[PDB]
Amino acid sequence: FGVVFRASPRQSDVMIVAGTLTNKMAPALRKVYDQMPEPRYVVSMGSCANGGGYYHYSYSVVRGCDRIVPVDIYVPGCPPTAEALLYGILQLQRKIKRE
Amino acid sequence: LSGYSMFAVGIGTLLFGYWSMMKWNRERRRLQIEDFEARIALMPLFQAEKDRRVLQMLRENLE
Amino acid sequence: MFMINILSLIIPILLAVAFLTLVERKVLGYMQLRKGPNVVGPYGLLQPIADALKLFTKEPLRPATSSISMFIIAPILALSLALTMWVPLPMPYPLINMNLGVLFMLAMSSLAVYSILWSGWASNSKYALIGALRAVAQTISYEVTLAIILLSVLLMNGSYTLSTLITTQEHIWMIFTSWPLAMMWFISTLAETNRAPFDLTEGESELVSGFNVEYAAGPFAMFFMAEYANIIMMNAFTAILFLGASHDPHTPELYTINFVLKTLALTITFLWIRASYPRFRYDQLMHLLWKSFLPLTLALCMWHISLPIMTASIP
Amino acid sequence: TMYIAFILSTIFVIGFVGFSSKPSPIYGGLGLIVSGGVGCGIVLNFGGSFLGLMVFLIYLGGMLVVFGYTTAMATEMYPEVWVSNKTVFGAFVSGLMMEFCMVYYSEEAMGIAALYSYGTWLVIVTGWSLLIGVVVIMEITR
Amino acid sequence: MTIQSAEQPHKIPGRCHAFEKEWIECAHGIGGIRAEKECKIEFDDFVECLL
Amino acid sequence: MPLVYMNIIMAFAIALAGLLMYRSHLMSSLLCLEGMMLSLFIMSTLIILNTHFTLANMMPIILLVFAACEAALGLSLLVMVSNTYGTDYV
Amino acid sequence: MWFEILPGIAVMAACLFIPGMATAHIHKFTNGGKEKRVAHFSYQWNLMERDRRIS
Amino acid sequence: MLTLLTNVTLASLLVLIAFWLPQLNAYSEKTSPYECGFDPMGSARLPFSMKFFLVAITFLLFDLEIALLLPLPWASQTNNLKTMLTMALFLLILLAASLAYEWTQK
Amino acid sequence: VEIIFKFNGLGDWVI
Amino acid sequence: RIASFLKNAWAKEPVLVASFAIGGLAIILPSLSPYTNYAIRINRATPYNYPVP
Amino acid sequence: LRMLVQNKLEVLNYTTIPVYLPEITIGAHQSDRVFQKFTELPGRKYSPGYN
Amino acid sequence: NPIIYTTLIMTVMSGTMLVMISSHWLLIWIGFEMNLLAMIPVLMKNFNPRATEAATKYFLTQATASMMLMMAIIINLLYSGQWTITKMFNPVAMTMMTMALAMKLGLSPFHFWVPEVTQGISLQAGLLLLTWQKLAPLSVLCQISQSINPNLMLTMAMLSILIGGWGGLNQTQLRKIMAYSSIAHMGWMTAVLPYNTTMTILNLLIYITMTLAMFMLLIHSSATTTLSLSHTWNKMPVITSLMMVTLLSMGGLPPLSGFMPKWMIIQEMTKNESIIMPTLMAMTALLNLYFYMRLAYSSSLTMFPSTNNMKMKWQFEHTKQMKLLPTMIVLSTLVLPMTPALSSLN
Ligand code: SF4
Repeated sequence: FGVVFRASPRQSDVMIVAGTLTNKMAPALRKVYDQMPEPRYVVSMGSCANGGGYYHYSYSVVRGCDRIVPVDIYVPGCPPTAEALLYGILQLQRKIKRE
Repeated sequence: LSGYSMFAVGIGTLLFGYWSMMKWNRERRRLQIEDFEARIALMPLFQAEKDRRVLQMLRENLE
Repeated sequence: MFMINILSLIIPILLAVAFLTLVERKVLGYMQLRKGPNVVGPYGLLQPIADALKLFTKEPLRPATSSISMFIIAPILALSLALTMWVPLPMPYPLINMNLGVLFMLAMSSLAVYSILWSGWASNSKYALIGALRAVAQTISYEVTLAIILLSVLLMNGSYTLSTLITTQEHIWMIFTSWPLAMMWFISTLAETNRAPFDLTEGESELVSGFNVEYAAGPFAMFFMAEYANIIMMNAFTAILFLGASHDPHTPELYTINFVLKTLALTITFLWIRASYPRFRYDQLMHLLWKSFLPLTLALCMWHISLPIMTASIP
Repeated sequence: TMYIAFILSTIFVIGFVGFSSKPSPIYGGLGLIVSGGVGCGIVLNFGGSFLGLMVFLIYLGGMLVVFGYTTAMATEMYPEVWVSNKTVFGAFVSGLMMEFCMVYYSEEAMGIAALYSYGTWLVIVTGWSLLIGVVVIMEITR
Repeated sequence: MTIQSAEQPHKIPGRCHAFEKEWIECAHGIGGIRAEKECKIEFDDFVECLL
Repeated sequence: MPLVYMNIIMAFAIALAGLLMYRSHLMSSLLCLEGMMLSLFIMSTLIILNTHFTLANMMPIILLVFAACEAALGLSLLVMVSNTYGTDYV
Repeated sequence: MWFEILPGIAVMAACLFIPGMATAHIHKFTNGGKEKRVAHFSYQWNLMERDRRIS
Repeated sequence: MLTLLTNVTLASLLVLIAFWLPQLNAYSEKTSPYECGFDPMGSARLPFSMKFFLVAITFLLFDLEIALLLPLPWASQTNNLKTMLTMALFLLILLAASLAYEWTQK
Repeated sequence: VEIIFKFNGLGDWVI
Repeated sequence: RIASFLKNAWAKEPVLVASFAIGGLAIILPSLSPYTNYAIRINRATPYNYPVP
Repeated sequence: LRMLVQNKLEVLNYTTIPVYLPEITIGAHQSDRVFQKFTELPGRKYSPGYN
Repeated sequence: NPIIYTTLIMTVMSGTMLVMISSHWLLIWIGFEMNLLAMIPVLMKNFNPRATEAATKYFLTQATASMMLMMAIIINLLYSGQWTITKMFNPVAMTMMTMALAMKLGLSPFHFWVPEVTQGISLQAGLLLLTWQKLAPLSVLCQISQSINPNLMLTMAMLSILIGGWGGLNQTQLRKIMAYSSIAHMGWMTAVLPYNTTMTILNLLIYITMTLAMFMLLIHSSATTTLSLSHTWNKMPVITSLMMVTLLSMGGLPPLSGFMPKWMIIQEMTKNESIIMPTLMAMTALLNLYFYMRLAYSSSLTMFPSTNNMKMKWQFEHTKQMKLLPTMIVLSTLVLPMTPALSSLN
């Protein structure tokens, strides 16, 4: 589909946020999001960081991934099947195409 | 397979290489030297031409 | 109309680096069983231009900490020399008949990496500086052996002019004569170009995209592009220099038809190397060179100095 | 005519104007790069091509790189650009006005091939010299 | 390695071989001192040969 | 003497004055010295190209060698001085 | 399958094919089929020196 | 010189179409240097190593040597090779010798 | 040129 | 016994061994070859310069 | 280091540093005299092998 | 290890012998150049935080000197197309060859590096620096005495003597003083050089013999700072009682050998008329003498108070005798009624 995982945000755009987020971790996340070039996107993934998901009630989680970055598409799952993810990103393209 | 076979094939490739390269290189040396006779035959009248042409330009510019 | 000849040298090659990228993901894909890019093509073919457009369209930030002048001038030099090295290359007829253009290939190749040094210096980042530095280490460390073995394979063609190097291969090919030097030339081209096992400049997982990081959109496209320029170019260079071919002057085109094969046959191999070996680490990368390649390069060098006298076979 | 060799000499001299002024060694390294390519071009114009490519290779392709190492060992935070001090920039202008006042005012092949057969002595002393220079580098760093 | 002439590979002439040759043939037993007097003219023509 | 030579000589004079104005960390001085070296090289080679004084075609490269050689030495001393301070001439 | 790589690679070849042709014929186009002339040495240039004026 | 100019102007053209095109919003912290997320502990300073120059200098003194190796192909055709040949070997021996000396003084 | 010592002037080609 | 540690070095540092091998052999061999006398002789034969009468 | 172990005065070479504290230092008369006395001993006039 | 140290020192000897042999200029500049590389490391033995910047001084000045020299050679070639030594043919070049050599000798006002560098190294490397390094540049000056521009030479030749004086009255630690002694004698060598080289070479031989005498003595006592020298009168009285004499021979008190240089020099220059210059020169040489005398007062003539700790050291004979020494004393002193033999130098 042409998408290719390349490290270092400056050479990348869309961002996947797989897996549970935590408190200490969050500021680094905001850093990385800020250092991306426009037109940056992100993608919340799983029940993980859509809103804490399983770990919704703990002192160290930061509920949704939404509360630190402006998410685009959500891909609910726990884990989402990789294919449901694939439908996710294709849906992302069907959202860029409307840009 | 066997290690001796490796060196054997390699070194044989080398010597065949040196051999053919020797033949061809010598032959090209011959056609070269013949080309040097060619130019060496051409030369003198060019010497004459450049001669007269120089004295010509020198005269003209002097005038 | 020499200008249109030059333009005719520069456009097709850029097209070639683009499609080189695509081939890279293709073959390197099929080594992995997985198919490479495909969906956008139909055979992927349209991809690289979509890629480049994605880059140049994308915002290329000027970093707050970076000095700007070096930061901009480096990519320029990268594509510059990456293209300029192409000029004196006999295909069959060189665009320029340099009396000693091989040595010039070394000159361009040697100013190449300096751009890397600036690329990592002005980038200001920690990863930038460390990666750039180790990069320059491996590079120079390979240019010495590089130039020596190239010398030793050039004692026998006759002279530094390139076209003659065709003439000296009207039969056997150089490679059968001195393949071990061809090995070392190959690997030195495999490291000088900063490729697969000798992977360090990009660093990758070792240093998250190395020196190249802080560059964003366009300049990144320039270093990327120039890198592939050097890869195909050293490949072509090896091709003409170690693999001769029949050449009828009346039909030059025939020769070229052969030549792009013989060089492409090399470039693919780098990709088929990339799919195969883990990278060396900066110690061993220089260890094998200074300890192991080099002494053979010397012994082979005296040997090749000495054949023409013993064989009475002076070019 | 074109005076192209001469204008190359001019760019050369300003290459030393920005170079001899002393604004962090790295930019001076740029100064010798510019002056380097200009140099090889100038000597190329008389057709001693092999030499111009020696300097364009052996010098610039060698030296200024190793200087691109010394600065890694020296640097210091906030290196100065040419514009970053009154004496440095003052110096650069000081060169420009002078040089501007001035403006207001093959044989080689066998020639160097001779080095081996016909000039063994120099080869001896250069060999010996470089060798013991390596020894000196040892006896300093160790 | 000394001198403009003095046998050079493939007998390539110096650009100013002649004035030099004359000027040196002028120079022997005269030795250094008187030589800067008497041989001056030859050296002069050699100078203009050089520059 | 043709103006070009005068220009290179002047580049030497600047390549010296720069060495002697001599300021802050000394690495600049090894640069300025190498620049000086390069000017002498070029000024030599233009001459040997001029009169076809062929044997001397060997000198410039040999010149270059030792000259580069000493500079190659020079950095090493700087290392040592850099080793105890983080260099400055001051 | 793997053969499907080919559309990707052939496009390479033709691109690289172009300069090799494009220069070689431009020479003949300019030189009138004389297939260019190298002049590595002063002498050969002296032959092109004697020439042009002769025509 | 013509091809040099067309190449450099080409590249510079790519630069200018690279910057003056996306036409969007640069701002602080976006422009802050990358450091794998968390902010840098300090601007780049002194990654000192003797192990840099201890070899890199040796590079420089080999490169000077190969500079002398270059005349060789042409020197090979000299009229008197026995006068030459020793030297042709000689430098290489010293090259090797130099290396050898380094090889084992650690 | 009056500086230091005379610079003969004109174009480079002449020599 | 000196032959024995050749087995050792050949077991240990083969690259270097081959290096000394051809590296020395290239020095000793050439004097042996008769062709060498021809080899210099060929370069007497070819005349870049004109043969003045 | 082995060279330093031999020729012991060297290991002693800095132990007679001149700093001139009143308790250590001695006026010239007493020293000239006492050393004049040291020579009086049978084994000290000359190097040991010669005496 | 000695096996490498000796190769360095021998390649220094070679690096000077080469200057003394070759006629071609390029081999001379090679002679100095090889000399340099082989001179720096030997200054770096033992290695001190101090010694390092000593070598930095030395290298930095020698490098720039060699640079100016090569430039002036190239200019000479440009205006005469030669490489043989002989006369130079362009005064603007010639003055620079004189300058470059003026740094290489350390003559004033180029001199400032020499007192400092001497401070930074041990008396072995020191002695060798003040003797062997003085050969080569003189070895070329004798060859270009024919065309020297005497004004330029006598000015540095004098100023070397004044600076070699005034900077000598001021210091305590001996090495810096030895530096000003040598920097002063070089004025006397390079003074007479335009007029008659054989007198130069004579004076050179005496100077080398002398400074060999001193540095062998300082080695023998391991004295350095003046006070450190002061103690030695009680331990091994002889050698202080001999430093007195060799110092006086530096001073050129007339029975002594060191008078032979000056008194031939005064002769030669006097044939040239030039009568005033030697008078000023000879008068200042006195000023040079005076700190040799004060240094004599610290040492042998008077007894500075001994330290107690010295007593144990009395039991222990000095070792590692330096064979060449006694002759270096004696030749540098008693030889005066053997001046005429100087004509052996023709
Ligand atoms: S999604 Fe399933 S796996 Fe991913 S974090 Fe939430 S719980 Fe763990």
